[PDB]
Amino acid sequence: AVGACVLCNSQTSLRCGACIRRPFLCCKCCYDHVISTSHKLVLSVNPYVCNAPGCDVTDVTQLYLGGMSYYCKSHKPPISFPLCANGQVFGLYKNTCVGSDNVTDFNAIATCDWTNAGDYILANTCTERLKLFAAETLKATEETFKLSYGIATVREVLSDRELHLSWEVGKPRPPLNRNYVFTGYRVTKNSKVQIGEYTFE
Amino acid sequence: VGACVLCNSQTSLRCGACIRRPFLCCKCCYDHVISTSHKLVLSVNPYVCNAPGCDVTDVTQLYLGGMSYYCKSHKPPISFPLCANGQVFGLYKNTCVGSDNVTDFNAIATCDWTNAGDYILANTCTERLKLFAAETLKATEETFKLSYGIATVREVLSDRELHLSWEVGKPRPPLNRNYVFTGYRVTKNSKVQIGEYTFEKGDYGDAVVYRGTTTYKLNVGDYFVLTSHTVMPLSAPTLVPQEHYVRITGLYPTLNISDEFSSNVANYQKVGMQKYSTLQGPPGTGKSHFAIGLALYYPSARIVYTACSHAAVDALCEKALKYLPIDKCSRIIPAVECFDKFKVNSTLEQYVFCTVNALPETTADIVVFDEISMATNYDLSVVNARLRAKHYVYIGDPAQLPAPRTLLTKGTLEPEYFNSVCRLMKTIGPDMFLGTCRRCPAEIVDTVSALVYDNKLKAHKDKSAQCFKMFYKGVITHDVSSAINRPQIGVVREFLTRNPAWRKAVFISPYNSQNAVASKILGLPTQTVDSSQGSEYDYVIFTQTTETAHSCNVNRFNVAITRAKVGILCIMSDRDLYDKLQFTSLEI
Amino acid sequence: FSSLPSYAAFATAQEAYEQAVANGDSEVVLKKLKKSLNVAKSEFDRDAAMQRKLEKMADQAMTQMYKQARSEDKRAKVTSAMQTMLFTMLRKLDNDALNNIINNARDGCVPLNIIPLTTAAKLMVVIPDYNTYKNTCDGTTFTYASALWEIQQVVDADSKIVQLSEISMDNSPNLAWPLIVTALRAN
Amino acid sequence: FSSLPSYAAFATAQEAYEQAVANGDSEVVLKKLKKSLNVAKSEFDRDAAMQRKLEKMADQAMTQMYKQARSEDKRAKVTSAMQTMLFTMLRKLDNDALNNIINNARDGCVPLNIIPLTTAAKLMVVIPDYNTYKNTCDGTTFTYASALWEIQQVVDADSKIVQLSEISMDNSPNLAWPLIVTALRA
Amino acid sequence: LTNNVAFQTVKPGNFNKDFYDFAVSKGFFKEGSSVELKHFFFAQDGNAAISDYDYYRYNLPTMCDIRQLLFVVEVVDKYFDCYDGGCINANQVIVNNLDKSAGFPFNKWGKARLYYDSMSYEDQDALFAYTKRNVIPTITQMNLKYAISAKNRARTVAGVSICSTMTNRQFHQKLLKSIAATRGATVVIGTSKFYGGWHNMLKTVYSDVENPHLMGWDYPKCDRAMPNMLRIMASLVLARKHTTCCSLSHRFYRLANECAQVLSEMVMCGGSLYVKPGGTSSGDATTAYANSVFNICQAVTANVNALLSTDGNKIADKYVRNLQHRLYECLYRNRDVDTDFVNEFYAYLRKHFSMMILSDDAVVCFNSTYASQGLVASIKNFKSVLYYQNNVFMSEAKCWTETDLTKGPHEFCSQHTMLVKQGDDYVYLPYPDPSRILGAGCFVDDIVKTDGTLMIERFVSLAIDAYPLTKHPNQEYADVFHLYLQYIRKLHDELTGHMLDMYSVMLTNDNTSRYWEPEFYEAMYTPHT
Amino acid sequence: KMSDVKCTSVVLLSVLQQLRVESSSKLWAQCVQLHNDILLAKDTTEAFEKMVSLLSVLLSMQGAVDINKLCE
RNA sequence: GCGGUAGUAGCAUGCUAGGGAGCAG
RNA sequence: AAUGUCUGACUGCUCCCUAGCAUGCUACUACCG
Ligand SMILES: [Zn+2]
Ligand SMILES: [Zn+2]
Ligand SMILES: [Zn+2]
Ligand SMILES: [Zn+2]
Ligand SMILES: [Zn+2]
Ligand SMILES: [Zn+2]
Ligand SMILES: [Zn+2]
Repeated sequence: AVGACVLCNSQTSLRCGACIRRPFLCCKCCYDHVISTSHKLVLSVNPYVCNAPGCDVTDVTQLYLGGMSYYCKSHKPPISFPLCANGQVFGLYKNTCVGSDNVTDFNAIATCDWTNAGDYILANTCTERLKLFAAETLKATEETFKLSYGIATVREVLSDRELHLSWEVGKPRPPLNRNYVFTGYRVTKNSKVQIGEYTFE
Repeated sequence: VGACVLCNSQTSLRCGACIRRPFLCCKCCYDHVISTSHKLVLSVNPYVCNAPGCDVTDVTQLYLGGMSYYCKSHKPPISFPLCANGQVFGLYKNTCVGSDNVTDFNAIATCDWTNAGDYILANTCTERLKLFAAETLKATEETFKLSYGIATVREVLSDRELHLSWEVGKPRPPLNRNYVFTGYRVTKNSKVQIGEYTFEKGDYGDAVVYRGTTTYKLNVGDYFVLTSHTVMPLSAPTLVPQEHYVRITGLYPTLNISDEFSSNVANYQKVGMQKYSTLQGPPGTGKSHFAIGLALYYPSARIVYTACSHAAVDALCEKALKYLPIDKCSRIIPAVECFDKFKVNSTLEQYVFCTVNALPETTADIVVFDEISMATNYDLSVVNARLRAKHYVYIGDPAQLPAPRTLLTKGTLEPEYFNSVCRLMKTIGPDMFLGTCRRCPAEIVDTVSALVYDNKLKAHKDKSAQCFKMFYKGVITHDVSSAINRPQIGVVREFLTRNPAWRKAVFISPYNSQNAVASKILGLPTQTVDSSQGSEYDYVIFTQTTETAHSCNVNRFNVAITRAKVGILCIMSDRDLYDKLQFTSLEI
Repeated sequence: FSSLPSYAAFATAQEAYEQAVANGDSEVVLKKLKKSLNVAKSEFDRDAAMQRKLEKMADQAMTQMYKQARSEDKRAKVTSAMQTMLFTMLRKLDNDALNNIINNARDGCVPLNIIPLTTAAKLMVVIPDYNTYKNTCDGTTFTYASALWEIQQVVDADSKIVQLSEISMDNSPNLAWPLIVTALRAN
Repeated sequence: FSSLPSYAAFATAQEAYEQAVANGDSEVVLKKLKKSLNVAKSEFDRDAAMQRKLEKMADQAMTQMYKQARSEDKRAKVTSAMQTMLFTMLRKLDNDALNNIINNARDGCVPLNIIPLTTAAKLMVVIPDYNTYKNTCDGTTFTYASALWEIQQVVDADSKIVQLSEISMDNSPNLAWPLIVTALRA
Repeated sequence: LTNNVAFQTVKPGNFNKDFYDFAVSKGFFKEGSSVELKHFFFAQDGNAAISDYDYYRYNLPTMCDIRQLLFVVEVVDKYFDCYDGGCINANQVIVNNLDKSAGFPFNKWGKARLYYDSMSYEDQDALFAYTKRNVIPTITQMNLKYAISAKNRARTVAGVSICSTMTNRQFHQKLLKSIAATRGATVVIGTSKFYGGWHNMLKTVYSDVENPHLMGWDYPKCDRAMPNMLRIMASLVLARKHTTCCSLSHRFYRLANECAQVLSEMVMCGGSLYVKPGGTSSGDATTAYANSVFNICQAVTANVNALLSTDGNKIADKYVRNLQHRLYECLYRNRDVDTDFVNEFYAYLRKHFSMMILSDDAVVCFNSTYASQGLVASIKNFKSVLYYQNNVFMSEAKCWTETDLTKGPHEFCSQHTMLVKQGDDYVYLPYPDPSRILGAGCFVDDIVKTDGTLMIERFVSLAIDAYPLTKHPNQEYADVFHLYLQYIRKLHDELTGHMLDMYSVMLTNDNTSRYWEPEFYEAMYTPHT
Repeated sequence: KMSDVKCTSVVLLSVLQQLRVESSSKLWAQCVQLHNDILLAKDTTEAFEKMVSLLSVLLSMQGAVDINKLCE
């Protein structure tokens, strides 16, 4: 789980898990990602959480590196230092991590919603790694959006070509289009089998 | 802990700044440190002041205060100078001899090996300094030419896991055990070493593993200068004690001889009449014939044949395959392809075929060393080490191409300086001679005999009327590491269009990319002079592209012109070799 | 540990100490100076040692997490190795004969010890001596497991080829003796 | 731990303390030479301790590198140590048959199989030139391994059966030197 | 599996000439003497592995007398009610030496460290839960041992894959460790023989019998001839401690897994797979304990046969007939258990037949007149029982017998016992066989143990083992120990010599002088720490 | 004395095995047979004749140049 | 004049861990 | 050109070396009451 920062490409094993795709951020880059936006969840190869039972505090800025684990302000050991210090989050490669200031468009893509044109405008006019990241994020978001849809039960099978299909209750029905291919499911009682893929018109 | 490499008196000391770190008795170490640039001595502990940061590596500035070593500005009130009384503070101080002419090694250590005079120096001392010069010459090669190494660490990861980085563009040497570097941490101040360091790459870069001599903390601002490093120490003689025998000592000659080797029965006997023999066999004179006739004349003997390249060993293999029974011959291969029709790798054999680097450790009746031309004193050392035979045969011809001395840049090694057996072939001369050139035309044989054979090479086949020459300089163009003469290649193209029967001819040139562009234009087979040594062709086209000591080398020209069986063309850039060449000249 | 704020306070305390003790003035001076040395070494009793504990804990956590990264790396590696081995082993069996003898099984569940007894193609026979070679691997073909097998290569202990001629009653005590006979399913 | 400047310090402390206890001084002066002599011990014990630690550390490093060098250099040379040990043992045994065949072999007579033990079971031997034949094969008998053998066939290097009486000192050059004898046990 | 069968060979040992020269210099190894060389490093040729795997042909199907078996299983279980067992999570197992082989096919990618280090606790607990409902057959590999001995048969040990041990551990470790930490029981696994342990063990086994004699026997081909039924019985007796952790189907599936993995599974001898007919595979997760169970079973069966095969009218005591009469009742007439009978019979056995059991190696202190009359079991009963229930013939040249109860055991765990006065009382001590110690001194595996300079530690260990010889009334015997001490002295001296030679340092302090002085050694056998 | 025979037989088999003799098959079987027979013998004479029969193997090959070590 | 805490060194016992070895079934 | 790898079971006990931690014991110094 060690890789190069998606902005400065110095070796790193840092990710902000609150961002949906979890990209490799350097120490400076991850610090900028966590102090500015809503991604208050950072993880290296091991999670950064107050390892105290019952204390489920999330943000790293309120964590302190203890004996072997990281603990909150409260259940802190007496001998402990924080994990947010001098603009670098505590992780691998602290000294060779270079970072930069391109955190602007980074927060822009990491905080966008793709419901407007301007988001796609920026996603087309950003840096190479930023462009691939924007593509990845918007594909994941449209996948989750399509999965936000649901089922469609058959009312009557007129023929192999004509279909009487009603869609889910209280659910925005998917329009009659070619892209949305539907996989079918017929349970015996007991064992729902995939009966194939089907297109509508 | 060892013996004074000059005096044999037992030494516990090694010469630090010296490339091989050898053993020198207190007196000899004294002499070296006062007569050279070597001021560092290595014993159980390195000799330096142990006050924090005191980098006093001058052997003459240390004083044994208390139990640690000290400079002047650090020695406590109880001490004395090491470098004093003509000897050094070293174990076995009483039993020290002190060599008389340390200037020998003093010059072998502080040279560069790029001058031929240093090679003369190596060739012209005792056998001990001969093997010492061998080790130090191979060490100079590897430290210069053969691969390299400085790298600066990026950051520490664990006790044996470390981020590195060489200098962008600097030779990045392979990571092996036979590659170690001097670990230097410079505080500001304190150019102190942290020991010797080999490295290896793991399963992810650049956090690599390292083995360190010392156990010090490795800081992030460190770097590892490549050291004068990797050879194999030599402890084996070179030219065994020559003992002429009045009888065929230990050989039972056959009761029936064949006509092919009947030309050499007195030759084989005279091999049996001595500890070792050296024969001068010109190219295409039946060297392999003689070599197999050696064993065919003494059928009840155990013989081992060796040569430098795999190609010559394989040539002797096929010659044996023709004349020696397959069941009794054996090809030895190292862990590249070569012979395999013989039983691969069989030490308990009557006929053993192995290259000089792949020799096993056993005895024999005779070891016939082929390709004496490419032989060096290291090769003689290793062949005397790995094999113990009552007789040796050094077949070849020093007038042929030698082993390349790449680190050599200025000067020319006379064939007397290729080795010491070749030296004896240029002093006492070859004990024998293959006086029948059954490969080259009368023109080429008289040429090579008047050139580098003293009119002594006899022409078997007569004037073929096809050995031609052309004095044409052409335009000498140079690409990265060769020389290309396109107008020379042009007159060669005109010859091909004029001589379509000469489209089968072998293009020869003193270089590789001239050969390459010729092939790109001529299409003919283009080989170099060294690669053609051991190969004979019907028609040859030699285009001396340049006139450098390489292209005009009489050994190189000799062997290249001997490559012809029927005819040869020579587009000559030099006039000397043109007139010395007795061929049928042509108009441009 | 030298650029430390508590160490800077320690340093200015020692400085005031040496200064106001070099100009020897009163006993109150020496008293305040000794108290200041005490508070200064109180600063540098912790700022000199507790941070070494911070360092040791950071280093042990870092080393442990490096080793954990190594654990997961070798994990992925052995995973890849296992799956490639499974695939390459599978790609050698799927003769339709196997599918056939499975279809003719009423439930798909057959015993294992008969799969190579029917669907396998190559045979290897190990024979201790000559007399056993006589009873079972004779001629260039023989019948075992209700099929015909055409003999195709023979070897001995050192695995050196032996033609079918050398297996004479009298040549026999001249070879190693567990001889390995490879055969092929006739058809 | 004598070669110490702290040794001089501590020794001066002991001497001054002895002067204080021997001169009949007052109560607070001996406290100066007790608090300073005890800080002196708290520094001298400490420096002697650390120096003996570094010493024993270097010592165990030495014993470790010595162990390593010894082990590796011995592992290098087993292939010859074993042979020399074997032959000193064989010489110390001192039996007639062993020495007989070792001397025959160092001359040139080697078998071509395992020397059998029953009265049947042939035995082959290589003879290098005919002198040893004089010292050995005398008539139809053959003495090898201090036991008696009946010659049954001779042959020279070119696989030519050679009659018994055929061999002699005069006709000796009329035979390939490595003769071969096939005898049985008496 | 692959196209050519592999032939494995076994090399010979290595000779320590310096020690041999020493020992003959001090007058050892005399002709006709008692101590000598009997333990060597026997070499084996090609088809050694298969010629030893072939020894399974002594395993035959065996049908057991079901009723008497159903009774003796209860008594054996009662011998086992002082411990505690049950499943444990993955984060409580204790693995010593995580650096051994992992069986076949796993050994192609590292040792057990890898698999025990690449599977989180979730995966291990999931694997357990899985085998509690399924069956996973495995492959077993056969390896050739290479160690000193006194009989020139090859010896093999089976290496079970990681999938078997990784789960058998979580199933059995709690009960196993509870057994290995109890003192004064019948099973004496885990009881160290040093610091008086031998004395306590002997005193406990002695334990209040009336007219004590000793006795010890021997099973021929123990691991290859054990029939399947008694192995299954042993596994059930071990699993009996699981009444609450597991449910019923779970226990059956665990039994099925253990059977299909260590009782009759494929074996990868040579380079091909065979079929193991039966009997234990000595290398699984629970060998010594199951062997102990099987041993106690055979002992109880012999006692039962002895008591039932004796005439009733000849019995004098009324209580003993009552016992024999009601024993026939509870064996054949009854149908289900009767706890009080089992209890009082177990107590009867504990009074007339005390036992000391390590794996298949027993010592019995029993009444002598009862035995003569036929109220407990003598050797003949063991012979008959082994014949009809184990398919072997126990020759009587291997079953010793002792009458004076003061010269211990004759032999137990290959040690002899001697009664020596130490301090101010009379204690028991164990002493090995001298030829064994000398052999161990002369013949070593690798050629770095043949340079005494580097390895004095093993001579210290050997001397610790050889100490109690000093108290022997013989005379060569004590000379063994004294020879070892003088050797250690010689080694230390030559080592300092060498060190001063190659470098010039002399060691600052040694504290090694306590190794060649005989109180450091005798400390081990008298009682404290 | 007999112990000396057993000991030198051990050393001899070790030398043979390290001279790659186990590559060949039937020969190694015979050598192992003789070695294991010598280790169990009871009287010196027949042990000596097995010893000579087994040494004949090492002598029959040309890997060890005895004319060197027989220098005393 | 005492107590206490903090430090440091020395020393011991024990527990865990890591490594090397020996014996036993 | 590579590099690299070769069969070692389950237990139990014991000795030796090193490391860590805490604890425990003792001394030296410091502060405050
Ligand atoms: Zn984020
Ligand atoms: Zn970054
Ligand atoms: Zn918390
Ligand atoms: Zn000298
Ligand atoms: Zn020098
Ligand atoms: Zn200095
Ligand atoms: Zn359970």
